[PDB]
Amino acid sequence: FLDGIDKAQEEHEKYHSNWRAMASDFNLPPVVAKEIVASCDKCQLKGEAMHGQVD
Amino acid sequence: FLDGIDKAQEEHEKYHSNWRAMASDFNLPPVVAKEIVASCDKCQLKGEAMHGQVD
Ligand SMILES: [Zn+2]
Ligand SMILES: [Zn+2]
Repeated sequence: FLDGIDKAQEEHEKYHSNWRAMASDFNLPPVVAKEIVASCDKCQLKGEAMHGQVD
Repeated sequence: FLDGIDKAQEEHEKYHSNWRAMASDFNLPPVVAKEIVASCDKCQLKGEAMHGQVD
């Protein structure tokens, strides 16, 4: 569980975009791969949340 | 993994807000509990994403 995530966790590269590849590389069910996406803010949120303010 | 999520998965009640309680109830590491939060859109996104449009 946590140990698999530590080795799987790395820089936000192309592997982060395709979480399915990581699950196959470690042969783990999408459950562990999805958690990494949830922890990585870049992989979780796509566009910006609020528009901020109008200048 | 997936089987634990099916039993853990339910309606968005108070348990969904406190994911730590669910992990203790099933004695599973925050990894499985976090995945449920990532899958449940209500638990994942807090406020609204884009402001939509200005009327
Ligand atoms: Zn990432
Ligand atoms: Zn929920």
